[PDB]
Formats: sequence, structure tokens, C-alpha cells
Amino acid sequence: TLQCTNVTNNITDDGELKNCSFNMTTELRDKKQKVYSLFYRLDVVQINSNKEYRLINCNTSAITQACPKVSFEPIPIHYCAPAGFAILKCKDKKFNGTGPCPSVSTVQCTHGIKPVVSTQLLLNGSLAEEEVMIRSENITNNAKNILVQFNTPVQINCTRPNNNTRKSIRIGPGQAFYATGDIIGDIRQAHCNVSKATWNETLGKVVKQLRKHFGNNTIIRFANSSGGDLEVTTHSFNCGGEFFYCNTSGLFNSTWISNNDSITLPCRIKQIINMWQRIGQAMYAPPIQGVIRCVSNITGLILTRDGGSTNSTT
Amino acid sequence: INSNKEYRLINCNTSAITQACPKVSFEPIPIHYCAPAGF
Amino acid sequence: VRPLSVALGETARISCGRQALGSRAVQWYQHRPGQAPILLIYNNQDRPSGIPERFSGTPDINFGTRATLTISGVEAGDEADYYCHMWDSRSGFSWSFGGATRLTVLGQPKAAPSVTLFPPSSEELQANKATLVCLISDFYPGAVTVAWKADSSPVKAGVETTTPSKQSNNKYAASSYLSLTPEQWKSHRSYSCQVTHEGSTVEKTVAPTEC
Amino acid sequence: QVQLQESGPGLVKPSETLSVTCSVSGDSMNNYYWTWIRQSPGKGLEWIGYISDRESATYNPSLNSRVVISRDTSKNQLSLKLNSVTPADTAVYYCATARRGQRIYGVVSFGEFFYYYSMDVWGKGTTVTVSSASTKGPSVFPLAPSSKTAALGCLVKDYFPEPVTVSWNSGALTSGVHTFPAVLQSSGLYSLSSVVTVPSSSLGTQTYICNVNHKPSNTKVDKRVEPKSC
Ligand SMILES: *[C@@H]1O[C@H](CO[C@@H]2O[C@@H](C)[C@@H](O)[C@@H](O)[C@@H]2O)[C@@H](O[C@@H]2O[C@H](CO)[C@@H](O[C@@H]3O[C@H](CO[C@H]4O[C@H](CO)[C@@H](O)[C@H](O)[C@@H]4O[C@@H]4O[C@H](CO)[C@@H](O[C@@H]5O[C@H](CO)[C@H](O)[C@H](O)[C@H]5O)[C@H](O)[C@H]4NC(C)=O)[C@@H](O)[C@H](O[C@H]4O[C@H](CO)[C@@H](O)[C@H](O)[C@@H]4O[C@@H]4O[C@H](CO)[C@@H](O[C@@H]5O[C@H](CO)[C@H](O)[C@H](O)[C@H]5O)[C@H](O)[C@H]4NC(C)=O)[C@@H]3O)[C@H](O)[C@H]2NC(C)=O)[C@H](O)[C@H]1NC(C)=O
Ligand SMILES: *[C@@H]1O[C@H](CO)[C@@H](O[C@@H]2O[C@H](CO)[C@@H](O[C@@H]3O[C@H](CO[C@H]4O[C@H](CO[C@H]5O[C@H](CO)[C@@H](O)[C@H](O)[C@@H]5O[C@H]5O[C@H](CO)[C@@H](O)[C@H](O)[C@@H]5O)[C@@H](O)[C@H](O[C@H]5O[C@H](CO)[C@@H](O)[C@H](O)[C@@H]5O)[C@@H]4O)[C@@H](O)[C@H](O[C@H]4O[C@H](CO)[C@@H](O)[C@H](O)[C@@H]4O[C@H]4O[C@H](CO)[C@@H](O)[C@H](O)[C@@H]4O[C@H]4O[C@H](CO)[C@@H](O)[C@H](O)[C@@H]4O)[C@@H]3O)[C@H](O)[C@H]2NC(C)=O)[C@H](O)[C@H]1NC(C)=O
Ligand SMILES: *[C@@H]1O[C@H](CO)[C@@H](O[C@@H]2O[C@H](CO)[C@@H](O[C@@H]3O[C@H](CO[C@H]4O[C@H](CO)[C@@H](O)[C@H](O)[C@@H]4O[C@@H]4O[C@H](CO)[C@@H](O)[C@H](O)[C@H]4NC(C)=O)[C@@H](O)[C@H](O[C@H]4O[C@H](CO)[C@@H](O)[C@H](O)[C@@H]4O[C@@H]4O[C@H](CO)[C@@H](O)[C@H](O)[C@H]4NC(C)=O)[C@@H]3O)[C@H](O)[C@H]2NC(C)=O)[C@H](O)[C@H]1NC(C)=O
Ligand SMILES: *[C@@H]1O[C@H](CO)[C@@H](O[C@@H]2O[C@H](CO)[C@@H](O[C@@H]3O[C@H](CO[C@H]4O[C@H](CO[C@H]5O[C@H](CO)[C@@H](O)[C@H](O)[C@@H]5O)[C@@H](O)[C@H](O[C@H]5O[C@H](CO)[C@@H](O)[C@H](O)[C@@H]5O)[C@@H]4O)[C@@H](O)[C@H](O[C@H]4O[C@H](CO)[C@@H](O)[C@H](O)[C@@H]4O)[C@@H]3O)[C@H](O)[C@H]2NC(C)=O)[C@H](O)[C@H]1NC(C)=O
Ligand SMILES: *[C@@H]1O[C@H](CO[C@@H]2O[C@@H](C)[C@@H](O)[C@@H](O)[C@@H]2O)[C@@H](O[C@@H]2O[C@H](CO)[C@@H](O[C@@H]3O[C@H](CO[C@H]4O[C@H](CO)[C@@H](O)[C@H](O)[C@@H]4O)[C@@H](O)[C@H](O[C@H]4O[C@H](CO)[C@@H](O)[C@H](O)[C@@H]4O)[C@@H]3O)[C@H](O)[C@H]2NC(C)=O)[C@H](O)[C@H]1NC(C)=O
Ligand SMILES: *[C@@H]1O[C@H](CO)[C@@H](O[C@@H]2O[C@H](CO)[C@@H](O[C@@H]3O[C@H](CO[C@H]4O[C@H](CO)[C@@H](O)[C@H](O[C@H]5O[C@H](CO)[C@@H](O)[C@H](O)[C@@H]5O)[C@@H]4O)[C@@H](O)[C@H](O)[C@@H]3O)[C@H](O)[C@H]2NC(C)=O)[C@H](O)[C@H]1NC(C)=O
Ligand SMILES: *[C@@H]1O[C@H](CO)[C@@H](O[C@@H]2O[C@H](CO)[C@@H](O[C@@H]3O[C@H](CO)[C@@H](O)[C@H](O)[C@@H]3O)[C@H](O)[C@H]2NC(C)=O)[C@H](O)[C@H]1NC(C)=O
Ligand SMILES: *[C@@H]1O[C@H](CO)[C@@H](O[C@@H]2O[C@H](CO)[C@@H](O)[C@H](O)[C@H]2NC(C)=O)[C@H](O)[C@H]1NC(C)=O
Ligand SMILES: *[C@@H]1O[C@H](CO)[C@@H](O[C@@H]2O[C@H](CO)[C@@H](O)[C@H](O)[C@H]2NC(C)=O)[C@H](O)[C@H]1NC(C)=O
Repeated sequence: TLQCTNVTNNITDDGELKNCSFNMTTELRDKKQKVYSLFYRLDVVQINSNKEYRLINCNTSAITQACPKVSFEPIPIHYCAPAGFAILKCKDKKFNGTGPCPSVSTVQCTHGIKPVVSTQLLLNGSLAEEEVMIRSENITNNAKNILVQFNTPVQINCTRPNNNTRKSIRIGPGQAFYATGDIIGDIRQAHCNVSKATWNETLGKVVKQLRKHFGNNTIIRFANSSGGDLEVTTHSFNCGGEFFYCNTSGLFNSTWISNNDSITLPCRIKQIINMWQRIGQAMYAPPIQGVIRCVSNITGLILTRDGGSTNSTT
Repeated sequence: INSNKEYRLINCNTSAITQACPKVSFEPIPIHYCAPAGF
Repeated sequence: VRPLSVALGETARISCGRQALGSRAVQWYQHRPGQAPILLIYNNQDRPSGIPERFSGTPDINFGTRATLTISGVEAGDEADYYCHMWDSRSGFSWSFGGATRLTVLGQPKAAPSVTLFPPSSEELQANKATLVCLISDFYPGAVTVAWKADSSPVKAGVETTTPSKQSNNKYAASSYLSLTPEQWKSHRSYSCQVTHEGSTVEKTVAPTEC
Repeated sequence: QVQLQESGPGLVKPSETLSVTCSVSGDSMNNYYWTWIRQSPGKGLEWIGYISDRESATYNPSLNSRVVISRDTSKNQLSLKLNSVTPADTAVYYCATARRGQRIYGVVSFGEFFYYYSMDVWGKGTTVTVSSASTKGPSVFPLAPSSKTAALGCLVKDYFPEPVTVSWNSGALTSGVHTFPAVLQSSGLYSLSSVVTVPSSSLGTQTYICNVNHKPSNTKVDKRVEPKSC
């Protein structure tokens, strides 16, 4: 049971951070602990004097914490094959991924592949060639996901501007928990910047490629997502120690037909993570001290389509 | 740790403590290290 | 209030009463008794037109340095109260300017008191009231004692004495009233107001027999 | 050339409506923001509230909503009213303006600035005493100079409460004026004195008119000073 408060700020709200005082335990099994920590609203939930709160995973899955030594940083991985087998690389520039491959070359290992754990956007990966390539297993099915590959990498600067403190509290022997301390100075919130100019041109170079597969002249509209878990509806990824979840809306506010500044997106951080949904086991990501910054290069995309709506309209 | 003085174990603030069960002994047993074929 | 004192020609620095929370806009204010306040530092270092460059506040380097004024070439006219109004990203609206640091600049030369004694007016003596008024001015420091003498003897009866208070010259001034009647005023040969400053006395004596 | 002027009542009985008016001049009233501030004897500075170009007033919650503020777009006058006054409310009041600063640290779109008010233009101020004792008119007498640079003046005696203002020749005499503090008699009444300096030879040619004004008692005395008949 967590006794928490709306975080200290001067009004002008309508929180999400809580000063949480709770009775805890120490390394000595008899004596106990009274401590405070600051938690994001997504890791807890209240229960029904001042309101009381409890963690979100308590009624689902046993929670662990990835120890701060181990990091989450994606490291390029080359998958390799043994003798009597091999790996084949399809190098032809315009390639939709299905059917026969004109350019066939064999290797014993792939290129550097960062196993980026991320959603809605792909970072640091491989770039396409010539036109931006459109790959889908079956495009007549809206349900099947469609993947794209850039010829031009896109820059993004992701930051957690808050200057965090990590409180290491002793639950041991040998156990211990790394909590979040009070922010030092200005209260800001996470965000990532993207150039609007190359963005607008990217959608123009893309919309010319869609008009080969769909219509010679038609209408193309972008809109924000539909619904689901926060790991889908928002953009998940680890930025250096921490897992960011960002609002993507204004990127996709557009309607296209035929013929200087940048953008910014809001973001949220969540520590407790069940990712890959497997129940019975959760994980907690310890907080990282201070302002977090990670720069990413966007090499890919995943999209879905709508439905019948109106015949040959949009 | 600081009536009569109170005490606590030395490992409590360091490492999770186990106990080697009394069945298992510590007695050093002569060991001959060996190598496989081709070596 | 927080006492502080600096010497002449030196450099003085005044810390803020509160402490910074978030990035700050530090409003430094100054106050003199009886006068109106003056803004020196707004937006933590910024200075208006007509303010001396001897005064420098603390810039915003992202926390670190607290809010502190810096006065180079301290002068005798620098004695005043000081308020640091801390506007910042966390405490929000600041309805108080903090504490009060009253600066007193020492090192000043000594003056001699200007004393004059007055008889009751021709019209006041017609009002059945006589108030002996003894005025003192231009003395550093402000330590002065006003004593009334009936002939050669001290008068504690009906002694209304004000407090020496700073003038515009950085010296004090004090008034005193002997609460009396037109009779007692004319009853003694010479009424002497004793005003003593720094061991020396400037005494003005009014005799009713002298025009 | 924006300038300001106040007006006090000068005396009020406890639990009565107190009114002060600040006159705006030199500029318009819709360009900037306005404020008032008070201080009690022995205590420190206290903020009150402010009002903006759209005329909506804002107050300090420490006042229990007993304060009301109004400007006049026509008069160029900024008014004030206070009810429910107590003996501890005797104080000195001012009026000033507020430049509205916005101190930006982070992204403005997130509200990562704040609103900091830095004060620039100020005003004079008046004095009011909250007391249950009735007002007492000042006793004005023209103290006669001596014969032997000299000194003359006028007396202000047994008046309640403060302020009492004195002037010479309806404002024709300036350099050399030294006023002295007003003692507090054991009866709760004050007395003050003022003095002006001139050259030795002005006596009898230049008429010295001491103008005494006690505004709480509305006592305006034009009394003249003349040398002794000797
Ligand atoms: C954490 O935790 C913690 C705990 O701990 C835990 O446990 C342990 C065991 C271990 O394990 C650990 O580890 C853990 O952790 C917690 O805390 C807690 O909490 C709780 C909750 O509940 C609480 O409880 C409570 O209690 C109470 C009692 O009270 C009392 O006592 C206590 C103890 O003892 C205390 O504390 C208190 O305070 C009290 O006492 C008192 O007080 C007072 C005040 O303060 C005082 O006075 C003072 O004095 C001084 C001198 O000296 C000065 O003068 C000053 O000024 C003053 O002030 C006194 O002194 C004292 N005394 C003594 C001490 O002795 C209770 O009460 C409560 O209860 C209530 O409520 C409930 C519900 O909830 C109910 O049920 C009940 O009933 C009650 O109510 C009541 O009722 C009654 C009747 O019956 C009534 O009465 C009446 O009145 C009327 C008038 O009005 C008349 O008179 C009649 O006749 C009558 O009858 C009343 O009114 C009511 N009230 C109300 C309000 O309602 C509760 O139970 C506790 O306390 C705490 N603490 C501790 C234990 O310590 C925490 O929280 C946690 N945390 C987290 C979780 O986070
Ligand atoms: C992703 O994208 C995001 C969105 O783009 C992006 O968010 C951005 O984050 C950055 C931080 O990294 C934010 O940058 C801040 O910007 C603040 C605002 O700066 C502007 O305005 C100030 C103030 O200028 C006054 O006067 C000018 C002109 O006269 C007016 O134009 C202003 O309106 C203002 O007017 C005042 O008075 C008015 C009348 O009363 C008031 O109504 C008004 O409110 C004002 O009070 C200018 O100085 C700025 O110029 C600066 O930036 C330009 C380029 O835009 C440069 O060319 C120039 O060289 C300057 O760098 C600008 O126009 C800044 O205030 C803020 O910097 C202060 O805070 C930071 C953080 O705490 C401190 O580290 C820093 O030291 C600053 O404090 C000093 O300066 C401020 C300036 O006001 C003072 O208030 C303060 O007291 C202190 O000054 C003292 O020390 C200084 C030296 O330290 C000294 O120089 C001073 O003289 C004095 O001694 C910071 O730069 C930015 O706002 C976000 N948003 C946007 C849209 O950009 C995000 O970061 C991106 N992330 C990534 C990963 O990419
Ligand atoms: C979260 O955000 C935090 C705030 O941004 C940030 O931590 C902050 O870290 C800075 C320094 O990095 C620290 O600022 C100062 O720290 C001084 C002591 O630090 C020393 O040594 C450490 C090593 O641990 C170095 O890392 C520092 O750089 C610094 O080294 C010295 O640096 C100077 C700079 O030129 C060099 O000249 C020296 O050679 C070098 N020495 C070395 C390398 O050995 C600390 O002393 C400072 O305090 C003083 O200034 C404060 C105001 O700025 C005053 O309030 C305070 O009273 C001290 O005043 C000093 O008093 C002395 C004796 O009275 C005088 O002699 C000095 O002249 C006087 N100086 C001043 C300027 O007045 C100051 O704190 C921040 O304090 C610290 N903040 C917090 C909240 O921890 C975090 O890193 C961020 N986190 C992340 C993850 O990024
Ligand atoms: C994806 O992006 C979206 C957008 O970024 C996002 O968040 C949602 O954003 C919208 C922004 O508009 C939210 O607000 C909604 O606004 C609706 C429009 O109301 C305006 O217009 C009214 C009249 O419109 C006329 O014309 C329209 C269009 O042709 C027509 O639909 C209308 O019927 C009408 O003919 C107007 O009445 C209204 O207010 C006016 O009148 C009031 C009177 O009180 C006055 O006070 C105002 O000053 C003004 O004059 C306004 O101007 C509104 O209809 C809608 O509310 C209804 O629907 C919601 C949702 O179904 C119901 O909850 C609600 O009870 C109403 O039935 C709403 O207010 C919308 O709220 C946001 N979404 C949420 C959940 O809050 C998504 O979050 C993004 N998703 C992701 C994953 O990023
Ligand atoms: C894509 O987003 C656009 C807004 O994004 C802006 O920029 C980004 C970077 C963010 O900062 C975001 O916060 C910004 O808002 C969005 O364009 C916006 O559209 C709204 C209206 O939908 C504009 O507001 C005003 O609209 C009225 C007309 O609206 C009436 O009719 C509609 C139906 O057609 C009704 O739904 C409404 O209720 C009204 O009855 C215009 O008359 C008005 O124009 C006047 O004022 C603007 C400046 O505000 C001037 O430029 C004009 O000259 C006029 O004087 C507004 O247009 C809002 O201004 C507009 N923003 C911009 C930047 O244009 C766009 O719709 C989104 N695209 C899609 C497909 O959704
Ligand atoms: C987004 O990120 C991607 C990937 O990080 C950028 O895409 C291209 O990345 C490739 C490499 O993956 C670069 O192309 C070649 O890189 C070759 C490998 O270079 C490394 O190994 C060399 C020999 O061992 C070594 O010399 C070299 O060091 C060089 O760079 C160092 C900094 O990284 C620098 O300190 C050294 O002095 C030296 O300059 C590397 O360790 C290299 O041999 C080839 O010459 C060639 O560079 C591409 O240049 C990257 N860029 C492009 C446009 O293709 C992508 O650019 C990023 N996008 C954005 C928008 O930032
Ligand atoms: C900080 O904690 C407080 C604890 O209550 C939260 O305050 C609550 O805020 C909601 C608004 O989301 C209030 O509901 C509102 O009620 C009014 C009046 O009926 C109604 O007109 C509004 O439409 C809305 O329903 C709620 O009353 C209020 N709680 C109390 C006790 O007043 C606050 O939201 C917390 N801050 C954050 C960031 O969570
Ligand atoms: C992917 O591209 C190939 C051409 O490289 C498409 O062509 C198909 O090729 C196979 C040969 O195995 C033929 O049997 C099919 O009849 C061809 N179909 C067409 C439409 O040309 C293949 O269709 C493409 N697939 C998608 C989903 O676009
Ligand atoms: C993201 O941040 C990087 C720096 O962290 C920015 O890189 C700068 O880019 C400009 C040109 O736009 C160069 O002149 C600078 O030298 C670069 N600096 C560094 C340190 O590389 C990049 O522009 C940012 N992009 C966005 C969209 O904000």
C-alpha cells in the first residue's frame, strides 16, 4: 500500500508523478523501513483521509527488476549458419520481399542487426535503395501488416529532460532496490524532435511510390492510431536505461491528393514492463540518474489499412 | 548495532546467506585432471 | 531581519533569503526608510536604464550559484533594507520577497550637532501653553541626549523627547519638548537645553529677558 | 511620462470602510498592469494583488477576500476599498505598476515558463491611522524669531492622528527646510515642529506664511509668522 501525493508544482495542470511514502523492509528481517519514492502514474493504481495507491502488476505477475549492471542497449547482432547450410542475401534494389529474387548472394552471417525493442518505429537499422520500397505479404488484406524501408535515414533526438536521482534501498542481503529520487531543478517532461521539412518531403516521396501500386492519381490521408495497449497505441523503446512511450499524432495529421522549423512529440516513461505480454513474470526498469538523451536514425515503418468505407474514395 | 547490547550477522548488509547442508562435506578429495583424444 | 555591515570602497554581496527551485527569475528589490522601493535586478541579472553597473546579480547557469547581488565600490549611501524576490519554476507565485537584510555602511567621519532653542511664540503664550522645543541636526553618529535645565538644575518634569533619526545627509536629527506652562517657562532666569554629542555638548540657552 | 498620485482619508474608526485612490497620468491605462502594496509599523513588506488589461482582478489569498480593486478607464484613476479595519491595520500604503515577465527555461509549448512580475514604476503614498480616539485639530502658533542666518517657524500641537503637513508662502520657500519628528504624549496626542532657513536681512520685508494642513481633521491654517514686537 502506497501513500502518494500529487507532485509538487504550482497549479496550472488541467501531476502523474507521486511522492509515495510506504512501509518497507530492510536486510535485517525483523526491523523495517519507511521510505519515499517518486513514481510515474502508469506503474501504479489506486485502491478504494488521503488516497492510497498500489502497483499495477500486483494482481497479475511476479515482478522483478533488471539489475542496473545489465543494460537494455540494442547491440548489433549478426545471425550465422553452420556448415552444410548457408544464408542467402537478396540484394536487388527494388524488391517487394515476395516472389523470386533476381539478385542472390550467399553469406554465412547477416549484417549488424541491433535487436531494437521498439514499436511503431524502427531505429538504427538498414536503409533501402533508389525508391522507398513497399513490402507486404498480401496487400489486399488490411489486417496483414505492411513494412517500408527508407533510402534516406531520418534524425530524431529523444530526451528525458528531468534530472533524476536514484535511491538505492537495501532489501537484502544481496538484494536491493533502486528507486527514483526527487527531480533537481526545473520540472520538464520527455519529448523527441523531428525535422518538419525532410518530413514533408518524405511523405511526398512516399506518396509518389504509393501511386505506382494504388491509382495513378488518388487521395491519401494520415490519421492517428485506433486503440490497444499502450505498447501499441504509443511508441515504445529503451532510451539508454529507460523505456519511453510517446504520443504520435501531429506526424499523421495530413490529407494528400496528387499534385523553416521542426516538430516535437510528447513522451512518457514507464518502469514496470511486461513486454511480450507474458504473464506470471513482469520486469522493472531501474531509473537512470539525470537527463537522458539518445539520438536515433529511423530506417523503417509498420502500417495497417482501413476498410471498405466508400468505393474508390480514400 | 547501536539495556543490553544487541547484535546482528555480518553478511546481512552484503550478500544473501545460505548454509551448506550437513550431508555435503568440505573434505578435499584427490582429483586427477584428464585430457581428451587429440590432446 | 538579517543584520549585515560592509566597509567603504570595498565590494559587498547579498545572498537571497530563499533558495532557488527550478530555473529562476530573481527580482532584487531595495528599500530606504520613508522612500519608495527601487528595482535593481530583474530576470536574475537584468538591469534597467539608469542603474549603476556596480550592481550585478546572479545569472542563470542552471542552478549552482544561489541568487546573490554584487556591489563593487561600497559607499556610505548604501545603507538600506534588501529583498530578493525569487520567481522560479517550482515555488511558482511568490507572494513574499523573502527576509530583510538591512545594510549599515560604517566608516564615516564625525560631525557636530547643530542645536537651537526656541521660546514660546507671542501667539502661543496667548494660548496658555508653553512648549520648549530643542532641535538638533547634522551629527554622525546619532547618539544625542536632550536635557532640560531650569536655571542650573535638571528638569525631568514633562520631558517629551523624540528619537534621533537619519536625515537625508546620512546624519541624524532629534527634537525635544519640555511639557510646561507659560508660567514655568518664564519662572527661571535662563532655560538651557543640553544636547550632548560624542562627549561634547552644544547647549542653547533661552532667557526670557533677552529680545 | 507616466506618473502617479495617491489620496488618503487619514483617519478611520475600527471596522469601517477605508478608501484610497491612485491617480494615473502621463500614459494610458491599458498598456500595462497595476498593483498596490502596504506595510505595517514594525513588520515587513506584504504583497496584495494585481489587475490586467482585461480588468480582471487577482488577489493574495491571505486577505480573506476582503479586498476589492477597480480602475477607471476615463478618470485615469485607480481606486481601492477596504472594509472591516482593525487597530493593527494602521499602516502606510503605495501604488505601482507591474511589468509582466515570463521566465522561460524549457519548451514554451509545455508551459515550461512561468509568470514573474517585475515592478518598474512606483508612487508616493499616504498614511492612515485606525484608532478609536476622536480626531484632534492641530494647534498652530507662529513661533517668533529672535534678534541677536536665524530661525522662525510655526508649531503644531495636540493633534490626533497624523499626518499634518506644513508649507511656507504657499510654496514660494524651499531651501533650508528641516522638519522634526512628532513626539507621542502620554495622552495619545502628538506635537510637531518645522523650520526654514533664510538670509539674515529678510525679516519684515518677506511675509512668511506657514500653511498647516491636518487632513484627518481637515484643518488648514494659513497662519503668518512675524518677529517679536521688541
Ligand atoms: C506505516 O505504519 C504505521 C504503523 O506501523 C505499522 O505497524 C507496526 C506494528 C509495525 O509493523 C510497522 O512496521 C508498521 O508499518 C502507520 O501509522 C499508524 O496508522 C494507524 C492507522 O489507523 C493509526 O491508527 C490510529 O490510532 C488512533 C489512536 O490514537 C491515539 O494513539 C495513537 C497511538 O497510541 C497516537 O498515534 C494518536 O496520536 C493518539 O494518541 C494521542 O494523540 C494525541 C494527538 O496527537 C496526543 O495529544 C497530544 O498530547 C501532547 C502532550 O503529550 C500535546 O499536548 C499535543 O498538543 C497533543 O496533541 C495524545 O497525547 C496521544 N495519546 C497517547 C499517545 O497516548 C485511533 O484513534 C485511530 O482510530 C480512529 O479512527 C478509526 C478508523 O480509522 C476508528 O475505528 C477509531 O475508533 C478511531 O476513531 C475514534 O473513535 C473514538 C471512539 O471510539 C472517538 O472518540 C470520541 O471522541 C469524542 C470527541 O470527539 C468524545 O471524547 C468521545 O467520548 C470519544 O469516545 C474519536 O473521536 C474517533 N476519532 C476519529 C478521528 O474518528 C487509528 O486507529 C496509528 O496511530 C498510526 N501510528 C502509529 C501506530 O504509530 C503508517 O500510516 C504506515 N504508513 C503507510 C502504510 O504508508
Ligand atoms: C526540442 O525542441 C524543443 C522546442 O524547440 C526544445 O525546447 C527548447 O528548449 C530550450 C532549452 O534547451 C529552451 O531554451 C530557452 O529559451 C528561453 C527563452 O529564450 C528566448 O527569449 C529570451 C529572453 O529574451 C527576452 O527579451 C527578448 C528580446 O529582448 C524577447 O524576445 C523575449 O520575449 C524576452 O522578453 C523578456 O521581457 C519581456 C517584457 O517584460 C517579457 O514579456 C518576456 O517574458 C521576457 O521576460 C532570449 O534571451 C532568447 O534568446 C536565446 O535564444 C536565441 C535563439 O532562440 C539565441 O539566439 C540567443 O543567443 C539566446 O540563447 C530567446 O529569444 C531562454 O530564456 C532559456 O535560457 C535561460 O534559461 C536556461 C534554462 O534554465 C538557462 O540555462 C539559461 O542560462 C537562460 O537563463 C538566462 O537567460 C534568460 C533569458 O531570458 C534570463 O531570463 C535568465 O535570467 C538568464 O539570463 C542571465 O544570464 C544569461 C547567461 O546565463 C545572460 O545572457 C543574461 O543577460 C542574464 O545575465 C533557454 O534558452 C527553449 O525555449 C525551448 N523551446 C523552444 C521553442 O525553443 C528542446 O530543447 C529540443 N530538444 C532537443 C534535444 O533538440
Ligand atoms: C543534476 O543536476 C545537478 C545540478 O546541475 C548536477 O550536480 C551538480 O554538479 C555540480 C558540479 O558538477 C555542482 O556544482 C558545484 O559543485 C562544487 C563541488 O564539485 C567539485 O568537485 C566535483 C567532483 O565531485 C566536480 O565534479 C565539480 O566540477 C567541482 O570541481 C571543481 O569545479 C570548479 C569549476 O571551475 C573547478 O574550478 C575546480 O578546480 C574543480 N575542482 C576539482 C575538479 O577538484 C561545489 O563546491 C559548488 O558549491 C559551491 O558553489 C555553490 C553555488 O554554485 C554554492 O551554493 C556553495 O556554497 C559552494 O560555494 C563555494 O563555496 C566555497 C567555500 O565556501 C568557495 O570557495 C567557492 O568559491 C564557492 N563557489 C561558488 C560558485 O559560490 C557547486 O555545488 C552542483 O552543486 C551539483 N548539484 C547537485 C544538486 O548535486 C548533477 O550532475 C545532475 N545529474 C546528472 C546525472 O547530470
Ligand atoms: C487522435 O486525435 C484526436 C484529435 O487530436 C484526439 O483527441 C480528441 O480531440 C477532439 C478535438 O476536437 C476532442 O474534442 C471533441 O470536440 C468535438 C467538437 O466540438 C466542437 O464543435 C462543436 C460543434 O461542432 C459542429 O460541427 C461538427 C463538425 O461537423 C459536428 O460534429 C457537430 O455535431 C456540430 O455540428 C461545438 O458544439 C463544441 O463546443 C462549442 O459549443 C460549446 C457549448 O458548450 C461551447 O462551450 C464552445 O465554446 C463551442 O462554441 C466544439 O467547438 C466535440 O463534439 C467532442 O465531444 C463529443 O464527442 C466526444 C467523443 O465522442 C464525447 O466524449 C462528448 O461527450 C461529445 O459527445 C469533443 O469534445 C476529443 O475530446 C478528443 N478525444 C478525447 C478522448 O477526449 C485523440 O485522443 C487522438 N488519439 C490518439 C491515440 O492520439
Ligand atoms: C492539421 O493540424 C492543423 C493544426 O495544427 C496546428 O499546428 C501544429 C504545429 C500544432 O501546434 C497545433 O496545435 C496547431 O493547431 C489543423 O489546422 C487547424 O484547423 C483549425 C480548424 O479545424 C483552425 O482553426 C480555425 O478554423 C476556422 C474555421 O473553422 C470553422 O469551420 C470548421 C469546419 O470547417 C469547424 O469545425 C469549426 O468549428 C469552425 O466553425 C478558421 O476560420 C480559422 O482561420 C482564421 O484564423 C487562422 C489562424 O487561427 C488564420 O490563419 C486564417 O487566415 C483565419 O483568419 C482557423 O483556421 C486552425 O487555425 C488550423 N491551424 C493551422 C495552423 O492552420 C488542420 O486542420 C489539421 N489537418 C487535418 C486534416 O486535420
Ligand atoms: C544513422 O546511423 C547510420 C548507422 O549508424 C548511419 O548510416 C551509415 O553507417 C555506415 C556504417 O554503418 C557509414 O558507412 C561506412 O562506414 C564504414 C565503417 O566505418 C567504421 O569502421 C571504420 C573502419 O573500421 C572506421 O574507420 C570508422 O570510423 C570513422 O567514423 C568514426 C565515427 O563513427 C570516426 O571517429 C573515425 O575517425 C572515422 O571517420 C567506423 O568506425 C566506413 O569504413 C565507410 O567509410 C563508411 O563511412 C555511413 O557513413 C553512415 N551514413 C550514411 C549516410 O550512410 C546514418 O548516416 C545515420 N543517419 C543520420 C541521419 O545520422
Ligand atoms: C490531485 O489530487 C486531486 C484529489 O482530488 C485530484 O482532484 C480531482 O480532480 C478532478 C478533475 O479531474 C475533479 O473532478 C471535477 O469535479 C468538478 C466538480 O464536480 C467537475 O465540474 C469537473 O468536471 C470534474 O469532474 C475532482 O473533484 C478533484 N477532486 C476533488 C476532491 O475535488 C486531482 O485531479 C489530482 N491531480 C492529478 C494530476 O491527478
Ligand atoms: C512481388 O514481386 C513479384 C515480382 O518480382 C510479383 O510477381 C509475381 O511473381 C511470381 C513468380 O513467382 C508469379 O507467379 C506471380 O504471378 C507474379 N505476380 C505479379 C502480380 O506479377 C509478386 O506478385 C509481388 N508480390 C506482391 C505481394 O506484390
Ligand atoms: C539532433 O541533435 C543533434 C545534436 O545532438 C543535432 O545535430 C546538429 O545538426 C546541426 C545541423 O542541423 C549541425 O550544425 C550541428 O553541428 C549538429 N550538432 C551535433 C552535436 O551533431 C541535430 O540537428 C538535431 N536534430 C533535430 C531534428 O533536432
